Formats: sequence, C-alpha cells, structure tokens
Amino acid sequence: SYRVVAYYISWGAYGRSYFPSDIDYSKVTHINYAFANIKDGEVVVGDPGVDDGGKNNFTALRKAKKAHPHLRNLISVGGWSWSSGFSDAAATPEARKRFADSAVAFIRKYGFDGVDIDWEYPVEGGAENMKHRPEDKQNYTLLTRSLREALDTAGKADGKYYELTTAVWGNDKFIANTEMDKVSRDFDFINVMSYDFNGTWNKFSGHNAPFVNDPAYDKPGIGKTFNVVSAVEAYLKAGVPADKLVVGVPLYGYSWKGCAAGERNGEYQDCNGKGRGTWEDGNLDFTDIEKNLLNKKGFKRYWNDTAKAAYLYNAETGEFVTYEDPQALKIKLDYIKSKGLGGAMYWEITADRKQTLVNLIADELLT
Repeated sequence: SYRVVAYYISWGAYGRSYFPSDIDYSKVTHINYAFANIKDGEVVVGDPGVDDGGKNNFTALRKAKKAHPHLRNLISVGGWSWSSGFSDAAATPEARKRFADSAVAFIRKYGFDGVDIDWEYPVEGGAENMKHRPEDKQNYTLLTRSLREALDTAGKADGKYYELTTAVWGNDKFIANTEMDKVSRDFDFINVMSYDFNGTWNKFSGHNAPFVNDPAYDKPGIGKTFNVVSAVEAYLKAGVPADKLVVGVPLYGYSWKGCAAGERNGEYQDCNGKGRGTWEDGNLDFTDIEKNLLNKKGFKRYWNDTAKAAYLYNAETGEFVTYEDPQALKIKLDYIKSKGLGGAMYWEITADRKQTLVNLIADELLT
C-alpha cells in the first residue's frame, strides 16, 4: 500500500563516500536521484564527475535495478540550486515540448524509470538565482501535462511505464501559486517536503519538522501552518488525493550556537549563528547526531510534547539541535496509515549510515 521514496544525492560520491552500491534497496520502493540540471531549456546531466562518468553512479543504479526488480529509480530535476530554468521551460508550448522531449531522452539514455520535478518554487520562493513569472501558476500545470503526455508516448514505444512525480514546498504559499487540483491527475505521487519549517535563516531556534503547531512558538512572521499536519491537510484540501500524498521526513538536523537557555533549555530562544555541522556548519547528518551528540558529550535530549519533536541542547556552548527522533517519526508513520497517505519520502539516504530512521520507515510501511 505504501511508498518509501529515498533521495540519493549525487555528491554522496565525493567526501561522504556513500555510493549507490551502499544503499539497502530492500528498504525503499523508489530512489530519487538528486539532481539533473536544466541547460538551454533541456534536462542535462548535473555532474559528469559522478553521474554518467567518473564514479559512474548511473551505472551503479542500473546494477541495483537488475538485482532488485521491485526498484524504481527516478531522475530528480532541479532542487534548490538548479530551479532557475523551470520558468522559461514551462512558459510556451514549444519550450514545454523541448523540455519534455529532453526528459524522455535522459531517462532512456541513463536507465531511469521516470522524472521527479523539484521546482523550487513557482511564482515566488527559492534560491537567490531563482527565476519566476506570474504565469508559473498555470505553467506548472501545463509543463506537467506536456511531461505526462511525452512519458505516456515513450512508455508505449518502449514497453515500459514511466512515472512522473514532484517535490512540493512545505510552505502553503506553493498551493496559492499552483493548481494542485488540476495537476495532481498527472503525477503518480506528490512528495510533500514537510520539513525545512525552521532553520538558521532564523536567528532564533525552532523545529525543522514539528508534527503539529506549537502555540508556545511565537517568533516573528512564523505562523501556525509551519508543521507536518498543517502541510498534509493543506495539500489534501487543495485536491491532492490521500493515496498520492507522500510525507517527507528529514534525515539531517539543523544547529545554532550561543542560544540563550531561557526556561526551555534553548528552545525558541535567540541564538548567535550556525552551530556545529557535519559537511557544513549548522547542518548535521543523523549519523553524526546519533554517534556524537544524542545524550552525549554535554548535549541533552528534550521532548516537546505539543510539537511532538525532540531537540538537543548543550548548556555549555548554547548549541541547539533540531533533528528527527524515532519518537517523532513513529507518530508520523502512524499518521500516514491513519489518513491513508501514499507513504514516506526522505532527504537524504546518505545521512543515516546505521539506518536507524531508514529501518523504522521500512519496518512500518513495507511488507
């Protein structure tokens, strides 16, 4: 009944030394490969050093498909850094056909089973380099339609079914800026990025993925919809069918340093910038939290029983960590089942080497 959609990051094949051969494919239904880029209106190889050459991640994913007939591998196009080409690609029938034909050509040449559209984000939002136009709201629908038609035609030619999915913002601005009731019919499933609700863009601490609204969290401009249940309910109301709605989970955490304790052990407090990270300041792999911080080395675990979220606080350094604890993740997996949702998605599989969260998701949703 349930999907388990794991993002694999191409750059895992650098210093992380986590290759597709390292994935336990028994723990997933789908791998989304992050990412393909857009160049001159076409889907292109994101990183020739690790994708179709060099470390040859694509070869490794095709090997995995042969070893695991259940497995479906999708190419994720865009993401935070590489979304700047979508607005142009979507804007005219000619641009949409050029884009869609390039997506089909890509999955045929590299052995993928479909396309995940990670457009961050239509109309407004995204990276400093991001490009938008008001017409994105309707053009997201039209680009999706062009892709679905091209993939239908190619699948009939190829004797295969090709999937078409999307990653959608946890922020309900995305719903205001799209037609989820019109476009849902062309996506096999919709990966809700029900995380990144709080982070070091705020000078104060908070939870990356609180389950429900905590009214005790009353910092400027951060309202009552920045939580998993609000995001799920918003997409259902917008016309995403429950069975297509896949709930995103983070396998990373965010950290701040120099957070005041207040009377909440550092929670919702003013801080002094990013805390320690794994591969960059302020961003921790679950592996690192689990090995080095979780009730370890002056970091103490606390549980917010309103938000249903765990955090770590080091009173000596004022470092605050938001991360996905098994206690929170079990609540989310029960919620998926209760609401008849499409399963779970996670960013990203390299960040949990002991498969603590990976195994809980697989145990609860697969059988």
